[PDB]
Amino acid sequence: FSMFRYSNWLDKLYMVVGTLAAIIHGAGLPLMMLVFGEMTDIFANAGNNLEEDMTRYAYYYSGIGAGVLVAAYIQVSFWCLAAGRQIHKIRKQFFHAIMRQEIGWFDVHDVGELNTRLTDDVSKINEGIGDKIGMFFQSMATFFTGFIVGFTRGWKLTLVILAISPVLGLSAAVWAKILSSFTDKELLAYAKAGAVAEEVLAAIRTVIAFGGQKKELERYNKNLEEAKRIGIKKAITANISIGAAFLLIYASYALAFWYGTTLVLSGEYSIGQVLTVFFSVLIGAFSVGQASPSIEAFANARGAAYEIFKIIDNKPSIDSYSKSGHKPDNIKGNLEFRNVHFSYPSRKEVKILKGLNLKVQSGQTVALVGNSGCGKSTTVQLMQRLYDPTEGMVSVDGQDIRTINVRFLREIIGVVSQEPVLFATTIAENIRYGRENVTMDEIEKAVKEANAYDFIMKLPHKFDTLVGERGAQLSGGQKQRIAIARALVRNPKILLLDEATSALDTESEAVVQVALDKARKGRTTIVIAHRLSTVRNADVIAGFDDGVIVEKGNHDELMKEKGIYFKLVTMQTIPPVSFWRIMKLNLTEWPYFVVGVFCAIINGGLQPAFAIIFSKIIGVFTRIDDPETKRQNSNLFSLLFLALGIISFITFFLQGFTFGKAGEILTKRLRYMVFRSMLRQDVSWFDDPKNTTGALTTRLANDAAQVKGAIGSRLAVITQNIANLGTGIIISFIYGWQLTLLLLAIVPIIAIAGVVEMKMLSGQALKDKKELEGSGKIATEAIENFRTVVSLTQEQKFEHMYAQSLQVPYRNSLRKAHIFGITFSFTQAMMYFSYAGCFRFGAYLVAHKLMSFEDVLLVFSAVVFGAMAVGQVSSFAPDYAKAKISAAHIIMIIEKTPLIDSYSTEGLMPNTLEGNVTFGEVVFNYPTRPDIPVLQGLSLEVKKGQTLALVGSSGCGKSTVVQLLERFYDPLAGKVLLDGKEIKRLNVQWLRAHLGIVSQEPILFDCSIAENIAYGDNSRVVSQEEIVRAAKEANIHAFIESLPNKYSTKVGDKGTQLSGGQKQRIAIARALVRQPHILLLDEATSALDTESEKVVQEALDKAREGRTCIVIAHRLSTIQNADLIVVFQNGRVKEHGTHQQLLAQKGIYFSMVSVQ
Ligand SMILES: COc1ccc(CCN(C)CCC[C@](C#N)(c2ccc(OC)c(OC)c2)C(C)C)cc1OC
Ligand SMILES: Nc1ncnc2c1ncn2[C@@H]1O[C@H](COP(=O)(O)OP(=O)(O)OP(=O)(O)O)[C@@H](O)[C@H]1O
Ligand SMILES: Nc1ncnc2c1ncn2[C@@H]1O[C@H](COP(=O)(O)OP(=O)(O)OP(=O)(O)O)[C@@H](O)[C@H]1O
Ligand SMILES: [Mg+2]
Ligand SMILES: [Mg+2]
Repeated sequence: FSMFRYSNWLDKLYMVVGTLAAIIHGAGLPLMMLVFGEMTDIFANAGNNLEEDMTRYAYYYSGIGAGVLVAAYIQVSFWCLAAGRQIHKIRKQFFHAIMRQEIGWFDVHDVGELNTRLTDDVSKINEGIGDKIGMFFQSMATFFTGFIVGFTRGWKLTLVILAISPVLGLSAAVWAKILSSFTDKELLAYAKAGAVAEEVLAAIRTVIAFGGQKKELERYNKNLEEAKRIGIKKAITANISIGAAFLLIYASYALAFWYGTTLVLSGEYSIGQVLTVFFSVLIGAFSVGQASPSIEAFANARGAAYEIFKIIDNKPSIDSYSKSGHKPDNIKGNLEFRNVHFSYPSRKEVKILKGLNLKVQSGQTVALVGNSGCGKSTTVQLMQRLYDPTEGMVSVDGQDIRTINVRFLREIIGVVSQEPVLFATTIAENIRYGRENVTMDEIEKAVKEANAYDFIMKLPHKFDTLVGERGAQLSGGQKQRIAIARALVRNPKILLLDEATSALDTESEAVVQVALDKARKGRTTIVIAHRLSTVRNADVIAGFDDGVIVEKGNHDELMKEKGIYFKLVTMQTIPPVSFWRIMKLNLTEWPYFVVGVFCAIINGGLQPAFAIIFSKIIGVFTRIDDPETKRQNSNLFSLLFLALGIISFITFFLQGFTFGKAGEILTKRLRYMVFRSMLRQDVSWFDDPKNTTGALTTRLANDAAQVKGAIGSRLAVITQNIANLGTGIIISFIYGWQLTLLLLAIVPIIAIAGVVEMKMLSGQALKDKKELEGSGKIATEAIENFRTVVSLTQEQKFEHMYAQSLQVPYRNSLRKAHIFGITFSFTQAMMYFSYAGCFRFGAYLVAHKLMSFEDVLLVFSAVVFGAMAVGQVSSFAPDYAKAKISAAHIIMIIEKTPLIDSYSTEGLMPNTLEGNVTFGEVVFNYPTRPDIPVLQGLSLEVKKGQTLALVGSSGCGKSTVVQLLERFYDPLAGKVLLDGKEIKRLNVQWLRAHLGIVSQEPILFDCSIAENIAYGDNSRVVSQEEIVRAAKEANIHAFIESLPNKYSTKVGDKGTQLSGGQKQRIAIARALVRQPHILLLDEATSALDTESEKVVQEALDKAREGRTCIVIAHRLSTIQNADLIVVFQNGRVKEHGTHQQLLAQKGIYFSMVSVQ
């Protein structure tokens, strides 16, 4: 698919113009470098009126700069405009094709997947075809023209440098590869801690219940230590990579200078040729290096566009836009289904359509009946030509549906949905979606007919009341009535309705049926319902039989047939922070920083040195003296580069280690704190949806690289850049003030250029995303509702709406492209103009003997290359912004304290528990929904060694009394006391330990069963004999013994490797491990291996002595086996007493007992 662009041949011309502009820019840059070589050559010749020659050279520079400006502007602007046009056209085509797809197609592919496809794949195509291609062409042109210039102006020096450059390229690529490998290794290493934390957090309730936080913390600490080791290895790898790159480039500089000095000293081509060839070839090498991102982006776009086109290329089986069918004018009611054989393509194996015979005459209110899953609604669905008949015949008025206008057919048949979908627009908007030619008079008549006026009239702008998100504005009965009105507005020839009002309420069903069946003489009707009333009104009713109709007759005929109809009838009855505070790594890295900065400063001083040293290697030739001594002097500088490069390397190496450790240590310590901080938190905190277990895990994981960068990387980059630029500026001022001042006041233009470019890129991205979302609202609202859309045959109208929503931001995109192109062209031409002005001024000074030409080169190179290196390093280190906000979030979380400090040693800790509990007036309001109280201040009490049972209502806090008993919260109002001990005053540790809570679905860590059982008895060692005794008590010791490896078996995740009953028994045994004085069990019986469940319940009862057990269950006999029972009614204790007294009374307990 090398040619994946297919739109607007004129756009092809625009793209070719952009390509030519890219070639021009690429050729231009080394052309500027060659002109620099010539200027240097003339400057050196002047070592003996020069100003004129300098002015001529400056004129050449200005011409090339203007050419560069125009060429870069053309490149970026033309490519971006072409991309905008291409993306607009392809997005329109893609949405239209999606609308064209078949119902089966949309069913097969996930709707969310396709919506995300539209949202993201097109944008990725744009990004990979927008401008990066222009950059690729420009880089290729720069490489080729650099080589051409090097060859033209030199043969030997060019050859040596071209033979050297691949070494540097290979070294850089190899270092990148090893860095990526180390990245993968570090990810895999930390995955262990990640899994540990995920398991712990997923079991936060049980984790806090068993007080095993310490063990999990220790394991996480060990994993974190391993991950820190690997991360430090990665950091040293990356830093040594950068150092090796610096060493290679400086070695290239040194060898180039040595060879060039050898040549020029030999009377060969002058120094200017050396400078031009060296710089041009080096720039070519770096550009061919920079080429890669464009290729990567284009490959990603290749893949995405391949998928998109494959979606587009698929010609559908049914083409709603195709008008190759016959469109009769007068439609006479006559429906024929003959041996309709077919199935759901989703699972073609089944055959729901097992052939069907049915003939309906005109003006018949036919109806279908049958058991759920008999395909009664599938017949109607096929009636709309939503699917195709695998083997059979379907026709209306004696003509095959396939041989008729698909769009016309679908618009000549009206349908009603059991759960109608309504377009998220005004009531008038919804009616228009139903049909635009309503004239608003028949619309009002239909609105009146459907009996939907109260909801419409009450709402603001009665006839134009909008529908909120997902139809929350109107009522379900209102929604059904609106749907019926919309269907009727089309005045179809065949109505197909299912569950008119059989979803939630029947009150509006009477009016709905009255209005629907009222006007059906000229509109044949198919009705699917689930109530006897709707069945009775049927005129001709057909019963379904395995996708076949056996019973066919009226109500009386069906009743006399004694079919399934009669069977049913009888059965029918972002806080901020301070950089000073954030530097917590002081406690750790204080011995580290002093090293790194010292190294970093040296590196900051390394680059400016290269300037002055380089300057001297030029100055040595500019001097008229030029004796043989220079041959020695050149060496004195040449080898320096080599040594200099080593220095450049060496510091980084050291800098890698120290800082690599400094950050790495933090990654450990911070984690070891934050996770702990998370554990020392109340259950309510986790209850917040924001603190989602997965989200908390990710934050615990995806923050090391953020905080490390914010603390260390930011400081290192700031010190390095500051040292480098300050050294350069100060040295320049020492050796020059005029050119120094001009350059210092000119560089900020470049700084503004770069900053504005980045800011414009970010802002344009955000704005484009915003407008794209504005259009995607319409797109998704017209994709998630695809079935009802095709039923409405309004696809074209939604296509026009999306076309408008895209035309709105298309112009904005084009204008943004133009603006970005102009800004980029200015940024690129600024450097050329600055070189022109700086060298013109340098001549204007040296001619007046104000500054040595060597001094001019010194100042220029120092300042400009310092700016370049500073920008590069700044763009190298991790971003401060995201790192800063991540540090803020983690600081907020770690510093945040709980309302109940489980680690607080103070608290009433009586030696022994009395087994007395009294919960009175305890009002429970969950922090998730504090406006929805769950406990109504119920009243209850249990004595020592007393077994109580609950009769709470569904989702009324029946089990919450254990939850509150678990101390996972605090009583909002009222009181709960244990053995006359203040629950608030009771130490959280002691209370949590002394209670044997049993959860409704007790989770277990995926480790050895021995550890899982042992972990319950925290704060002490539980001998294997105690574990065996507990397992026998829970009736699990025998099962474990039969299991190979006994208690050492690696229990599968969530206990999957073991039977659910086995897992519950293991959890009960663990609970019994702590020999709890007061215990709680919640829905532990269910059915649960009814024999095994009964055995477990019997064992628990046998071990109920010497402990008070609070039991919540759905088994009648277990509740009766309790010592006492407490009823619940909206959080109110209706009654409390024994089984006999409770049953005798008229209380809900008797009815519940009679239920089973
Ligand atoms: C990266 O793109 C460019 C590269 C070079 C140039 C101009 C001429 N260069 C020979 C000097 C600048 C590049 C420079 C060197 N040498 C350099 C850049 C990046 C580096 O990190 C990989 C580096 O150290 C290895 C050195 C100097 C900053 C010290 C302009 C550029 O902008 C287009
Ligand atoms: N996308 C689907 N792919 C496969 N089977 C499906 C799909 N949607 C529904 N089904 C099932 O296929 C059968 C089609 O039944 P259909 O609804 O058309 O008729 P019905 O007699 O009114 O039954 P029901 O209303 O209980 O589904 C049902 O068993 C339904 O659950
Ligand atoms: N952390 C929480 N935040 C908000 N609501 C909660 C929370 N935990 C439970 N609930 C709600 O409290 C009720 C659960 O209480 P409880 O389990 O004691 O009653 P239940 O009758 O045994 O429950 P179920 O009918 O679910 O088996 C449900 O409404 C549940 O939505
Ligand atoms: Mg159905
Ligand atoms: Mg419950």
